[PDB]
Amino acid sequence: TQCGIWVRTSNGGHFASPNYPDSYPPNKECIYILEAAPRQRIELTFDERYYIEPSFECRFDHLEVRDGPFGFSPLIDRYCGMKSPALIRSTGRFMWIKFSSDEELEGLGFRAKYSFIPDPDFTYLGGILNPIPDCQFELSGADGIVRSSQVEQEEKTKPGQAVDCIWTIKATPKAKIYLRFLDYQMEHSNECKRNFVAVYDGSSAIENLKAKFCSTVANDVMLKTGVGVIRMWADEGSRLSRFRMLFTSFVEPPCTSSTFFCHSNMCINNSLVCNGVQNCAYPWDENHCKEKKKAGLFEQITKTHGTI
Amino acid sequence: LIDSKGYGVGTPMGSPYRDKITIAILQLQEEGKLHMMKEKWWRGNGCPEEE
Amino acid sequence: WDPASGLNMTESQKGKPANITDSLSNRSLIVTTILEEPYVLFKKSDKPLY
Amino acid sequence: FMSSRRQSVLVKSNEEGIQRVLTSDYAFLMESTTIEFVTQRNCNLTQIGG
Amino acid sequence: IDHKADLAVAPLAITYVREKVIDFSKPFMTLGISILYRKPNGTNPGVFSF
Amino acid sequence: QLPADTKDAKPLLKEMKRGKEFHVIFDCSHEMAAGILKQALAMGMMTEYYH
Ligand SMILES: *[C@@H]1O[C@H](CO)[C@@H](O[C@@H]2O[C@H](CO)[C@@H](O[C@@H]3O[C@H](CO[C@H]4O[C@H](CO)[C@@H](O)[C@H](O)[C@@H]4O)[C@@H](O)[C@H](O[C@H]4O[C@H](CO)[C@@H](O)[C@H](O)[C@@H]4O)[C@@H]3O)[C@H](O)[C@H]2NC(C)=O)[C@H](O)[C@H]1NC(C)=O
Ligand SMILES: *[C@@H]1O[C@H](CO)[C@@H](O[C@@H]2O[C@H](CO)[C@@H](O)[C@H](O)[C@H]2NC(C)=O)[C@H](O)[C@H]1NC(C)=O
Ligand SMILES: *[C@@H]1O[C@H](CO)[C@@H](O[C@@H]2O[C@H](CO)[C@@H](O)[C@H](O)[C@H]2NC(C)=O)[C@H](O)[C@H]1NC(C)=O
Ligand SMILES: *[C@@H]1O[C@H](CO)[C@@H](O[C@@H]2O[C@H](CO)[C@@H](O)[C@H](O)[C@H]2NC(C)=O)[C@H](O)[C@H]1NC(C)=O
Ligand SMILES: *[C@@H]1O[C@H](CO)[C@@H](O)[C@H](O)[C@H]1NC(C)=O
Ligand SMILES: *[C@@H]1O[C@H](CO)[C@@H](O)[C@H](O)[C@H]1NC(C)=O
Repeated sequence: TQCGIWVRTSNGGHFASPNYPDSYPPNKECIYILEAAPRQRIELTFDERYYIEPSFECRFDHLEVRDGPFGFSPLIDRYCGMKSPALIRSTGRFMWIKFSSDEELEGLGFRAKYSFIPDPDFTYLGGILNPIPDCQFELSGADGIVRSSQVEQEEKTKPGQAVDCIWTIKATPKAKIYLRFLDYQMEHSNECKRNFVAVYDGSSAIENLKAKFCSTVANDVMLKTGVGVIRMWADEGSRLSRFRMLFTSFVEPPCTSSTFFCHSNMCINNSLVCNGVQNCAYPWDENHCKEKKKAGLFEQITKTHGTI
Repeated sequence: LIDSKGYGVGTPMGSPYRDKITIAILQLQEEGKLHMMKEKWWRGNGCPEEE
Repeated sequence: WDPASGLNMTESQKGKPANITDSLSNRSLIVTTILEEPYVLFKKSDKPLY
Repeated sequence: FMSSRRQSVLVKSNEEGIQRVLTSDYAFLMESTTIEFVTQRNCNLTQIGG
Repeated sequence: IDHKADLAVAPLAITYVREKVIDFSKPFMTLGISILYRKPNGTNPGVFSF
Repeated sequence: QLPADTKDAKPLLKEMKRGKEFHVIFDCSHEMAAGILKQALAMGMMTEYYH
């Protein structure tokens, strides 16, 4: 609820630290995403008004300017100190800004908006423009099968090359996410430099590598936030790997109306009960359903037995 | 079979004939001579009477 | 040495005389094998480093 | 058995294990001073074994 | 044969042709040819089974 | 070493809290000894642990 301003200027917005230019409060990590509109990129060129607390090798309060979507992204620089930086460009049509904070500080902030309208060079998907790459999946609700084949069913890369696609999971308001791997196979096991699947928590940033799977077995992770992000880095020589996850929104129990209480620190919605697909760890929801009748010799009067 | 032992043509320590008999036994074992020999002497009198 | 350059130690790893050729220890046997159940399998784990 | 069927026959807490013997078919293993507490205050359960 | 390995710890059955080229140790496991067949059931004992 | 130009030892005392250094020998004048303790009370370093 406190990050600052986002202001939607027609090209590039100037971003303020929380409570500009007073002391920004402790334990604040806003995850500012430059949208970086098509046919162009971003060029920040930081302000002269700049004070974020100095550190030995910037292991304290800093400002990551990583060129990349989130988290795992390549780093440009790590800025801490009182000397106002400058000379910021982009190497792609997205850039991510994260501003972390420790518990015992005092500092002012940073300001920069935009400078860039030439056209980029390379043609990743094939053609003239072809972004880097459009797999940003916003899906939510109570449940949904996050499948790996959505990169090919929705056609956002050519067959053969490397893939890097990101699923983002929101949940029902005030809830958590129970991620569950139904199917999970790869082709080069125990090798996280060729194919892996990672899960995030609250943001797609680097803080929340809850689990990085690149081995034969995936397990059920249990997120703490209402935002979960799953990526799949599979390179050129291993595009056969697949996984089919299944998130499930849940609230910690005092269980009430519109809850079911799978007995594993979970309240799930009652739409998830006898859904046909198991949503908890043990199928407590898919139990005491489909309990038809007794018929006996009556319905045995048929084409075979009923003639006799 | 509880244990698993095995017989063998004994040779002195570091004998040249160990490798030439091992090749010779494996040749006899696949042609079927060591099943013709065992069913010649462990054949016995040919029992049971109606089993 | 140069203050805004750090140590430019040449150190070359080349001009040593021909005295020692490396890997002088107990030879690690490269045991070849094939995977077949239940003789040789892959371990079923979640942690990646192996 | 239990290492094979993980997340199937490995419960999360004592309260879920009591509510799984009572409903499903289950043979939950726990401390002996809690079984002598549950059986005395839930008349349809029992202790088998020593 | 090309000395690209040292051991061959595997289900590598000792036969005539392989022994003539490479050298095996004494067998750590002996075996043979046996028969699979379906375990008998007894669901149809005819109709005059009385 | 205390910083030369400024008289704010917050970047020094934060590295001393993080490194778990509870036993400190200050070599200062008494005009600067009163200056560190107001900057050690503004941080959480005037506890029953520190000597
Ligand atoms: C006389 O000399 C020069 C002007 O001619 C002045 O500056 C001194 O010289 C250099 C300047 O480049 C300094 O040397 C390096 O300082 C680093 C300190 O880290 C910086 O920390 C933050 C940013 O992180 C800045 O705010 C801060 O001002 C510092 O710049 C050290 O980390 C360096 O150590 C290593 O760095 C490289 C590694 O590649 C090597 O070249 C080094 O040899 C060493 O291995 C290095 O110490 C120097 O510190 C400056 N002096 C001072 C006191 O800061 C002088 O000030 C001027 N006067 C005097 C009295 O020397
Ligand atoms: C560090 O020293 C090496 C010499 O060992 C320098 O390498 C040579 O530098 C000269 C002058 O710059 C060139 O003419 C040569 O062609 C270089 N040779 C090689 C093999 O690189 C090196 O430049 C020095 N490093 C720095 C930063 O000056
Ligand atoms: C200690 O110094 C000796 C002498 O310089 C080093 O040994 C020689 O290193 C040179 C290269 O610098 C080689 O050309 C010689 O063949 C080395 N001689 C021997 C006997 O090893 C030695 O490397 C140094 N030790 C350490 C730990 O750096
Ligand atoms: C006898 O015992 C069985 C044990 O399974 C009982 O069946 C269960 O009883 C619980 C009571 O808490 C209920 O959830 C259901 O009636 C049954 N659970 C299931 C089917 O999962 C039942 O009391 C008796 N059953 C019979 C056939 O006599
Ligand atoms: C969840 O619960 C609400 C009521 O709490 C119900 O109306 C709805 O159908 C359920 N399912 C979904 C997917 O929202
Ligand atoms: C035991 O059976 C059911 C639960 O399985 C319970 O409702 C019932 O009251 C119990 N019987 C007793 C306590 O006699």
